[PDB]
Amino acid sequence: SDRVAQLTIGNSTITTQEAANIIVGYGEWPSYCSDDDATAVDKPTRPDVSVNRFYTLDTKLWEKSSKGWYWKFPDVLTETGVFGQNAQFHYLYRSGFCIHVQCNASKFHQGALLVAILPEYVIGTVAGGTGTEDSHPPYKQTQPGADGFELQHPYVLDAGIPISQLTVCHHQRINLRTNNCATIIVPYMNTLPFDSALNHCNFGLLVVPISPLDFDQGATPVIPITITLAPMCSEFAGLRQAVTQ
Amino acid sequence: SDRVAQLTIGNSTITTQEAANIIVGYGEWPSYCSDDDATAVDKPTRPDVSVNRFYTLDTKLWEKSSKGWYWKFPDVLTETGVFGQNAQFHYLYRSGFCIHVQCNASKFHQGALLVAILPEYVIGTVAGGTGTEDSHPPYKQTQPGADGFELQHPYVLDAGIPISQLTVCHHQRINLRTNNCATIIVPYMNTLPFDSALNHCNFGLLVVPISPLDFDQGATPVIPITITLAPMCSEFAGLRQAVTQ
Amino acid sequence: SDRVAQLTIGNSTITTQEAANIIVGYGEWPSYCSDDDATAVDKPTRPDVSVNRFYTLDTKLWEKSSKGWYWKFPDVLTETGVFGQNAQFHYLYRSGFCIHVQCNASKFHQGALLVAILPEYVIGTVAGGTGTEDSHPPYKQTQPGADGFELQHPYVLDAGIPISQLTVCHHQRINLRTNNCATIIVPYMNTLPFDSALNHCNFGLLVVPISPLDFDQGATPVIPITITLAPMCSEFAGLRQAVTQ
Amino acid sequence: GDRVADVIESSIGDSVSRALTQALPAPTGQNTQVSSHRLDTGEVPALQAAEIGASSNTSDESMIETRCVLNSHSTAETTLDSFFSRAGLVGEIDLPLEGTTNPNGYANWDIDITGYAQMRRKVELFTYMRFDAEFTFVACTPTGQVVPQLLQYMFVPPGAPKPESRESLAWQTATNPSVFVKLTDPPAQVSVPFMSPASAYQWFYDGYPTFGEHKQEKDLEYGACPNNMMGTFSVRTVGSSKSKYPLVVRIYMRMKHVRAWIPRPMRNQNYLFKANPNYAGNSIKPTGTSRSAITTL
Amino acid sequence: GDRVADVIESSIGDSVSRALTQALPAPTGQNTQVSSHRLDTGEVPALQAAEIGASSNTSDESMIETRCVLNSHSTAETTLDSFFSRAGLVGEIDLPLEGTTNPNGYANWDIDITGYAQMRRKVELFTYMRFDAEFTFVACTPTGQVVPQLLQYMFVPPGAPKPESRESLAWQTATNPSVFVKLTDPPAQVSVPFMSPASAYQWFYDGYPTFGEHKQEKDLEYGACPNNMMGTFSVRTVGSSKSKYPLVVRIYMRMKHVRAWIPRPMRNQNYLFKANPNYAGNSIKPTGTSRSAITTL
Amino acid sequence: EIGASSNTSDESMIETRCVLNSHSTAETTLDSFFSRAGLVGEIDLPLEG
Amino acid sequence: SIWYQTNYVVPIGAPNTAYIIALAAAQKNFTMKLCKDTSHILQTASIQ
Amino acid sequence: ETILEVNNVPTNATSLMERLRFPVSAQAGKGELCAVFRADPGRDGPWQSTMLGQLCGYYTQWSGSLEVTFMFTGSFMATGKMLIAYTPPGGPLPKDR
Ligand SMILES: CCCCCCCCCCCCC/C=C/[C@H](O)[C@H](N)CO
Ligand SMILES: CCCCCCCCCCCCC/C=C/[C@H](O)[C@H](N)CO
Repeated sequence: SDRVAQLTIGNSTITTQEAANIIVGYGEWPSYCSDDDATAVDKPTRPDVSVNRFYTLDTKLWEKSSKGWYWKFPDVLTETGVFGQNAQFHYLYRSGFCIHVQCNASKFHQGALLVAILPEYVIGTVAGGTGTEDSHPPYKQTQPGADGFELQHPYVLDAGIPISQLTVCHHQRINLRTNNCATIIVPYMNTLPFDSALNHCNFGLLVVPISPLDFDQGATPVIPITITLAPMCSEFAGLRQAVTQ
Repeated sequence: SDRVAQLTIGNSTITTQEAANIIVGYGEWPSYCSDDDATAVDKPTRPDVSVNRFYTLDTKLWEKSSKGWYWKFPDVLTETGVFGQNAQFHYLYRSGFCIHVQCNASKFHQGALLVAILPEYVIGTVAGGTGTEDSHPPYKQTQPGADGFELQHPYVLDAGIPISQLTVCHHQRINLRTNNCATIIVPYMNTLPFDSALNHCNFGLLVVPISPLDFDQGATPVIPITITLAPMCSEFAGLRQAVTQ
Repeated sequence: SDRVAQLTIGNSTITTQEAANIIVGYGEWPSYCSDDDATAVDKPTRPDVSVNRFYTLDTKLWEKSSKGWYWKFPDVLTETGVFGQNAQFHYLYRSGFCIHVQCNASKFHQGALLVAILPEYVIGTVAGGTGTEDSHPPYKQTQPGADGFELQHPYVLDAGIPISQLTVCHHQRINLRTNNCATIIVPYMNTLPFDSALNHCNFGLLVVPISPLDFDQGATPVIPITITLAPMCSEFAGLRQAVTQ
Repeated sequence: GDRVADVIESSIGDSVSRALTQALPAPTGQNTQVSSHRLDTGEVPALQAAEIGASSNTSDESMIETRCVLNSHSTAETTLDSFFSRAGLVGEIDLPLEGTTNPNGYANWDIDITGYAQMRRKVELFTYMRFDAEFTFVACTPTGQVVPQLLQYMFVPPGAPKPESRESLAWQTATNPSVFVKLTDPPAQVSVPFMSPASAYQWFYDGYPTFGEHKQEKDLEYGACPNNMMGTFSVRTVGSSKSKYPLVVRIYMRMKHVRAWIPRPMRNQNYLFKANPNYAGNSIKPTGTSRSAITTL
Repeated sequence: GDRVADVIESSIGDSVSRALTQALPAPTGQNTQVSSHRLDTGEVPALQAAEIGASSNTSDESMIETRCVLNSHSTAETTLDSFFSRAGLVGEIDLPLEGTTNPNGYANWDIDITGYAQMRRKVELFTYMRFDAEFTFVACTPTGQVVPQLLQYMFVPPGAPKPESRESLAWQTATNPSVFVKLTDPPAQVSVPFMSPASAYQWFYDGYPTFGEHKQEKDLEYGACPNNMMGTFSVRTVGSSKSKYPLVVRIYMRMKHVRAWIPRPMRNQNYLFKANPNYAGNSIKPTGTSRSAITTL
Repeated sequence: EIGASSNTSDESMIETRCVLNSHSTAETTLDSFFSRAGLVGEIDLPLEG
Repeated sequence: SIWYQTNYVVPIGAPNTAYIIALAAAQKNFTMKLCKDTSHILQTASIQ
Repeated sequence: ETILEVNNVPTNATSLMERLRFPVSAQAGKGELCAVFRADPGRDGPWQSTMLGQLCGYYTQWSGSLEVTFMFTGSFMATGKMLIAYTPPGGPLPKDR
């Protein structure tokens, strides 16, 4: 009644038998842009099923020596399917998301992952270590795509802010003795009603082990983490040639 | 009241001051697929403004020694814009069209073009000339794209059928002393409610000079013919990877 | 219905077969001075037909190397007919105007003229070129009469103000492939209800080619521009001897 | 539910076909009405603009002084039933004893009615035609002699096994339809339905059936519609041994309950192949007869 | 109009935001109710599932035997007005005579309130904040001495010309707002509106403002939002000649009519730069104090 | 050539949506544009010169 | 951008070249905000 | 409507009136480019000549749709068709039609 879930959107369907629940972000479900909030006058295209569907990015391995990974939205879908063509062919973009993270393990495995949504996850750097260099992150760290990027210092989230207060955003846990899926539903969060998908990323998705993975020699040592995500209430406006960046 | 026309669909707009009228093909305007005529059960995507808009292919030159040109639909838009991505990403396709052909000349120029829509314009070949070889046309003649293909024997339309009876299909004339645009609106014509856009072409578009172009030495000798066309009531169904052919 | 016009005022009549429309200036038709706006107590003379009638000044030639011409109102009619005697014999003056500019050319001629009404068209000078001399224009440049004066620097209108923003006043175009007449109706524009006609000029009339005249060798190379103008709702007050300046 | 105004005021999903024309009854030819002389301006019905792509709406009442003619000429013989419900040769199967054609006593015929020019040019006036049919098999010797022989006419749909011989196992017709006849009988005559997975057959198919690269090898596939491959006609001499009579089976098809769409230009060049609109490019013949000059007859 | 059923039964264009929660009034802290002992099965309010990502809904009435407490403790001092409507240092401008800082008598200050850690860490608790403000300028000598000098505080919005000198033409303030004050007067205090082209300022911007390739040259642009570049503050000594007093202008901003969205983790590391969430990676300090062992204090 | 400006809107050139504008024209008035003090004069009163 | 669609066709005797005058304005939904001083015109000092 | 100085190439006084009209001539029929300019009024370019581009200097933020009107100043006998494309942001300068 609460540990089982089927998520159907589009031509896609996820099953889970070992769920917790669904987190609906900031108590707002995704919606479409009202005529009061809108400023642009062009008619937006609303492709219902060709972009609002579950996309599967890649698979990270939870090892003992893991530190964490982050993915930036909507950068993860700007080279993938029909979404990443409407987003390149258009200038404006608006959508929510349903993120769904998968990690399966046995009943003889232990560990926990914090799966959180951090809006406007701006990436800082070590500043040379001494704090004198005003270094900056390259493009393959702020918009790393579907491959994601490995956190160097996950205590401060590579932004000088503590991981411990990160439950103030959306989150779930994947505790392997309780659940193997983490489902968060995110609305469109920005000061503007639409924005560019290639220049601006609305939020980040952190997957950090707070408790480390452990097992005894003989069990399956490959414990994959798979990110699977669906746009929701997508909208595109301002059509011109396809530019990638 | 009848020589002036503005065609607005999408983010696109054509003006003409020297028109004839609009031909609505077989007295049917384009429509969407009804639930009685439908057989496939997936929900189709209906992107209103991102694919139903005027696309401009290329420009053919009307010389003295011209014979004619043909273009195959929807092959002309399978590498162009958002239409040619939804059509590659999907398996099924349904649309009407508004074709609009442009040829400008002076009042001291004379000539006529037959601008016609031939459904299922199957391309035959000279059969070796003697009729013994069972030759076949290559792929760059049956699906030539936006570049179109130059008719070898336009009397028989390279299919053994006379040009003279081609007014039984849709047509307009571009008589340079009367008009410079030719506007035809075509519905979806097939035995099936949907079909593939890459394998099957619904109709062809013939542009043939019946009366040859003539001018005296000093006038503008470059008389271009430009094809400009808009999908109408487009529909796509059956989503998978993008395949081009 | 809109390209044909007959302007009848007085004993005078203009025909045009190739007009655009009539511009009524600042949405005010000419009127007579109300008793609330009036301050002078003498009874004004209102000669209906002897001064409100079309007067034809002179004829400027549109050459290739033209720059523009201006005429100052009411200075153009202070030596002409019954208007230019009532205006000399009286001290005060109030009138609107209907200006009408004529330029005829063939259908094988091309060019455009901006025909505009600039209120209080104060004439500046080049200031020695270096800007150190505080030079001033002579009387035969600020009040040049019916002969008009040829602009030296029509980009700045010989006043340091750009020609490009001159459509913010009244204007028409004479595009030779569309029209050959330009009709503007101007009310009395001043801070005062009456004023002197010899000392103060209410507005100027600019005729500037934006697009230059061109024709091929054999066509009529003399393309004249003729100014033809009618007072409207004229009024004169304060009678004494006739003084010219 | 729909909230934004561009979605409420949308014509998306309008499935109803908006037609400009309407079919009215015309059981007879149109009658001529009385006309008199016209000597005014503005109303000029003889002048047209053919660049519109329409046909002239000018009648003879407006070009000459006409009388009243009450027409009773019927348009009933121009219908598609009356034009196509006429049996014609669509197939011919030879069953000889010695030679190469079919020397074993069985013959399979891939059903296509595009091997005889007189019925093909009638159907290729349209691109889509939907109909039920009535096939008739006139069997005889080369000389036309009727002989005492039993045959079996098996319909082999697509997917079903074709017989590799006369002694074959496919001939048991447990599920495929069959007709047994003696040559001494009237010709076998069976009615067939519309059996396409589509809504109509199609004589012209501008496309390929398969995906993939299209090189010179698989160029035969251009034009081939599997919706028209209705299967195979098979015939044998019912017997375990060799027959003694040569045979010919001629097939005659009559359409009924006809519907057609999208008329085309009619074939003016001689056909050359089956399901191929090829022509002889060196010997292109004009559509009709010629003259010595344009001012003569 | 809509005809097909998938379009009539569609949730496309539902602009109304569906909210799960509702804001209720809480002028006081919640009162405690009387509780007794519980000795049943099934009802177990102490056990939670923190993997859900929610917080515990367990109260003290269910964990201990409690009394009635009628609370009258107000939640009025935790509002965003009461937390942010408190003037703090956001800027400091030095106007010396000799040196390098500003030796000519004018100083331009690009408005950013991220140069002082005590007001920055208060705003970076949120990612979006919309407010009107009240700026206050406390001018004085280095020693704190109030001196008889006239100044001009010009607001230079973006696009307007910045003054290149004290004798400049931008100082005529015909359209830009300005404030003239003597140092002997109370500090100038002006109210400012919400002046963003967006619906709220944003202290964190995960993105670039410009399109194109993003190499190591234009990596400064990471994080820069032009919606927060509200322009320039300019100050001069009103005079054609050189002043005789050194000067300092200190700027204090007080927010009013505050709205905020999307709380974040609070900064635990020392800031280093302006509008840059960089940190010293070698000297990463823990968020709080440490121990010798976990069983001691 | 009429001398008027175009009466063409974006509803007639593209497929547009509904936009309920609440952008005020109050800051373009002549009060708001001119009720802003600016330098119109400067008088010098020296001792020598 | 402005592109030639077909061509500029002209008869013999007429000139082979013309010119286009562009005229720019704003629409009824246009507003401006946050009055300031102008930047794209400046004055060399010493007026009069 | 005020004149937009698209052909803002000449600078000498002899040829400053040439900035108010830009040419269109006979081409080879390859979909060639005539002119390209930015749709930015406050940006230093063609719109500086307009009353919009000068009253926008006195304001910091603008909103709303614009309007560009092109007039053909050729012969009555001259014909032609042109494509006037507005490319929204992100889109670089199109290399072809
Ligand atoms: C004893 C039973 C025999 C019955 C055999 C009847 C066969 C039914 C087929 C009738 C339909 C023929 C339609 C043919 C279409 C064209 O040949 C194709 N488009 C090939 O070009
Ligand atoms: C004499 C008039 C002086 C008035 C000057 C008032 C300036 C108004 C600006 C107030 C708004 C400040 C918002 C600043 C935001 C952050 O600094 C940016 N995100 C930069 O990081």
